[PDB]
Amino acid sequence: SKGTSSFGKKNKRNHILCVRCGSMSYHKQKLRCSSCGYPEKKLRNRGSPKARRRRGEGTGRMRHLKKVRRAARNGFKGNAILRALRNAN
Amino acid sequence: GSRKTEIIKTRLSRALVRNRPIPVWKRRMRGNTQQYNMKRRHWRRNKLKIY
Amino acid sequence: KYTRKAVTQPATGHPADIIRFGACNEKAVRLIENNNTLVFICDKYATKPQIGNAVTRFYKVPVEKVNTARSIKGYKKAYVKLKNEGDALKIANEAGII
Amino acid sequence: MKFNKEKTASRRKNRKAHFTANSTERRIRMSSPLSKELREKYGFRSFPIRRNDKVVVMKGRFKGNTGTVVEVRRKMYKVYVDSCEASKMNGRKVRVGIDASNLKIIELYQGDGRDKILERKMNNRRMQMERAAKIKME
Amino acid sequence: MKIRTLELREKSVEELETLAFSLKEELLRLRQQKNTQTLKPHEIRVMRKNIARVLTVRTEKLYAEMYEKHKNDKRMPKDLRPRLTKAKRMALTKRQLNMSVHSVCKRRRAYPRMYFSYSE
RNA sequence: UAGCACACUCGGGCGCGAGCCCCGAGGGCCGGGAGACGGGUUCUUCCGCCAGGCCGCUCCGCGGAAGGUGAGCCGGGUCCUAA
RNA sequence: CACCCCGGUGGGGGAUCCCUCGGCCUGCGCGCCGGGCAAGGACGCGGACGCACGCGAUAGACGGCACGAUCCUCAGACACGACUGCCGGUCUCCGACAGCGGCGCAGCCGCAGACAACCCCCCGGACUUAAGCAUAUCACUAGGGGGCGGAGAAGAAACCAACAGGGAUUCCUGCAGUAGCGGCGAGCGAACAGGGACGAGCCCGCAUGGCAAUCGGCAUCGCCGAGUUGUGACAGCGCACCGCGAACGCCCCGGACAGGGCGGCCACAGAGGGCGACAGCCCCGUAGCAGCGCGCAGCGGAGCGAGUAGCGCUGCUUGGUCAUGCAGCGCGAAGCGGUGGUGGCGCCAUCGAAGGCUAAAUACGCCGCAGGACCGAUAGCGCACAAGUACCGCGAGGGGACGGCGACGA
Ligand SMILES: [Mg+2]
Ligand SMILES: [Mg+2]
Ligand SMILES: [Mg+2]
Ligand SMILES: [Mg+2]
Ligand SMILES: [Mg+2]
Ligand SMILES: [Mg+2]
Ligand SMILES: [Mg+2]
Ligand SMILES: [Mg+2]
Ligand SMILES: [Mg+2]
Ligand SMILES: [Mg+2]
Ligand SMILES: [Mg+2]
Ligand SMILES: [Mg+2]
Ligand SMILES: [Mg+2]
Ligand SMILES: [Mg+2]
Ligand SMILES: [Mg+2]
Ligand SMILES: [Mg+2]
Ligand SMILES: [Mg+2]
Ligand SMILES: [Mg+2]
Ligand SMILES: [Mg+2]
Ligand SMILES: [Mg+2]
Ligand SMILES: [Mg+2]
Ligand SMILES: [Mg+2]
Ligand SMILES: [Mg+2]
Ligand SMILES: [Mg+2]
Ligand SMILES: [Mg+2]
Ligand SMILES: [Mg+2]
Ligand SMILES: [Mg+2]
Ligand SMILES: [Mg+2]
Ligand SMILES: [Mg+2]
Ligand SMILES: [Mg+2]
Ligand SMILES: [Mg+2]
Ligand SMILES: [Mg+2]
Ligand SMILES: [Mg+2]
Ligand SMILES: [Zn+2]
Repeated sequence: SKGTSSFGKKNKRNHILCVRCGSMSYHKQKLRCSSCGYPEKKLRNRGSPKARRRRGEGTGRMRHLKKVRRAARNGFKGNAILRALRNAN
Repeated sequence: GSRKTEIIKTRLSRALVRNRPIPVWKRRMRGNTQQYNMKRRHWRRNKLKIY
Repeated sequence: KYTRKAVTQPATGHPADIIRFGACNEKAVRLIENNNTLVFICDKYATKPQIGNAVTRFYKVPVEKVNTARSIKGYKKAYVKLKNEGDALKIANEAGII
Repeated sequence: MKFNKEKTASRRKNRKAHFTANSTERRIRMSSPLSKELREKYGFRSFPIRRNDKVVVMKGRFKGNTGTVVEVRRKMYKVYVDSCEASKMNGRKVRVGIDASNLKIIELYQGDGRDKILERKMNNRRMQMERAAKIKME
Repeated sequence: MKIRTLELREKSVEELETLAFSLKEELLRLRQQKNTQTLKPHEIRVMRKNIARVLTVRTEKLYAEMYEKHKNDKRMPKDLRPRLTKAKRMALTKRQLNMSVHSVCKRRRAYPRMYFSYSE
């Protein structure tokens, strides 16, 4: 009753895909992601010290940041076509 | 379950195309230490969390 | 108002972007011969008028109806029925679909 | 001693630099000494080995053999010389991989712009010897 | 590298737009032959890459053209300004940081920097 | 060792191999067929197996290769509001 | 016969030892996010491509420059540039709007979101210690909220002092476990000096009146706007920045010489790594070697700070004690005021609050670099491996295991 019989009724799925963080944590009734806190503007304060190691900055692709490290290393010379045009004048 | 949103089916298709063995020409590459796909997923043993 | 983006990329929606290829399956051959219908595998974001406009542009034949189905294998299968009779068989030999 | 603090004497970092060297560096690490007849002409100690280089084997089983370089493989660092071979079971003759340090170049290939690259190292060696001659003169 | 960049510099920007559309068509004919027949393994590779090569030369010519159009503009387009950093774009200029009030100007003018050496 | 199939039976077939796979016969038994949620390719075809299936398997929800989901009218959105 | 013990061989398992492209620690360097769409995510992208990693419809090397002959499993590609390196392009979609705000504003902009080690502001525990416990302690911590930056904050005295006086801040030393606070219990606990690092000072307001001399915007030397409820000032920057680098032969053993033996050689190079055993001379390297320029102009200077200071009460805080700081409320100043380890009053002494800015010394993770009396696969990071992966949890979250043939020639 309390255990094995009651697990047959667990066919609802409350936490669905979050559109911000992509974890299966967006609640349907609550309309809030339990992981990242969407749709609050700021990110939810992560519930563990390891949660930054899993989900924080640097754990993803860092598509813009890897470009701006490379430009900062070279001195922010920017677009190579426009670099020669500013140098001629 | 035959009624699904667009997001559910795209995630289900992405899980399906992923679920395949290593292509057999990869076993002849040098430095290929992989013999079978350890991330193979069977539908009855391993569940997907696509809700 | 000055333009903020001076250098703009060319727009999408080219017919080669929409159509990946025409299928040579056992089903697709049966649709070419019996139903005057080509089967194209297309981009999954392509709508029915965009797919039909691509077939009229790239293969230069008028299109009666477009049926689409997003496959579970990842792509969008599009069934393109042509207007003129015997014409899908005329396309698939010239296009090399069969 | 190495007085440059910015370069490593660390074994771990030197070993990682050898096995994860990129292809431009792996070409340099596969250098081979010249003969004395090449060193009177070119002057430099060694040069990176290339296909179609004539080579005498200096160490190993094939020591004393001469042959052309028929295959260089940068990953696994192995030079394959013509007439340094071993058969498989099915009679197929396989070239045996020799390290570039065990080969001495007898005749340098000069075809695909390599004569430019040899002369660039030769002239920079000659120019740098002129500067060190003037500095020791002064 | 079937289409070389040397030939693409001669074409104009709209001439490269038609070339990328024509090359996209041939890629669709190549993807047809890959499904129906065999192909040399990198034919789709090569045609995909020279579409990218035509479009890059199109972009590189267009950055050069749009720069000389809006060079002496009051507000250049954001494409043609250097993308430093949002913080570095919002920085005060070196002229603005050197701005000082009149009393700091008169004092530096009336008591300028002296160049001297001491010895005992 | 505890334990694990113990309403089936007979003949035939394919097969290296058969109590269980297939066919025919006999004897019995009970649900079966459509939707949702949930599953996600398990569907279907071809090939396989000396691995998995509380035994065995030539079989399979297994392994491999494929194939398959077509809508103005069905369901949802492009509609309406309920709490 | 079984059973047991000892040994041999074979199993079984993975200890030991040796190894190590990993960790850890320390130092140094860097300190650069975002509507130009970030962090993160979703989905796609390879001829044969699952995972990993890379990438974005220009989707598994697109361009420029440098490099110069391989990449490879097949097929193929390749001096019309393979493999690479550096930089730049392209860079889907979700994710920063009921948006909010500035400027006369045909319009142009900004804020949001990330980062959470360092730093600033607010909020603020309890376990714990007191051998119980309530004040105290833990602790003005943890934690939560907000906000920056490459540092931040602070900062040119309403200061310290009591001397023959010193002279911004920050940091170190030191005062000092001291004065002091404290159920005067447990415990807590500074400051001036002296010495040092580093050094740096400035500004707004009450600016002309023979004329706002000032600024913003534009489609620009002319409009429009701001503004008299008052606008007004230039001393610092930049470029260049290499390619080469010495010196070894023979014999023995061995699968192989880097070993042994003999004989040399180079060294401003005998650091280290690779190479079929342990290499100064085989290779990569190592020691060694290379700079500069361009700027700085003018016109006010006694301006001064109020619902404050202070007092009273309250709450918090502090070592701060008849109040150290902070706040709220009541009262509410002055031309003189504040302060003087902090009761009141008087002296004398010393400063000028209630406006603003300010380098350097100081702190610090990721990351990069270099080191180390560190650990050496149950250790060291959770991860030397398709590790924040597999996997589990409705969820917040939780989180492993797994290294080794050889001359990669057979
Ligand atoms: Mg229920
Ligand atoms: Mg519910
Ligand atoms: Mg469902
Ligand atoms: Mg189940
Ligand atoms: Mg594009
Ligand atoms: Mg449909
Ligand atoms: Mg039994
Ligand atoms: Mg039964
Ligand atoms: Mg059914
Ligand atoms: Mg079936
Ligand atoms: Mg079996
Ligand atoms: Mg025994
Ligand atoms: Mg183990
Ligand atoms: Mg560190
Ligand atoms: Mg983007
Ligand atoms: Mg390229
Ligand atoms: Mg913010
Ligand atoms: Mg404790
Ligand atoms: Mg106690
Ligand atoms: Mg106790
Ligand atoms: Mg107690
Ligand atoms: Mg910043
Ligand atoms: Mg500051
Ligand atoms: Mg305390
Ligand atoms: Mg003024
Ligand atoms: Mg040398
Ligand atoms: Mg007050
Ligand atoms: Mg006084
Ligand atoms: Mg006193
Ligand atoms: Mg002041
Ligand atoms: Mg071990
Ligand atoms: Mg471990
Ligand atoms: Mg449970
Ligand atoms: Zn979320």
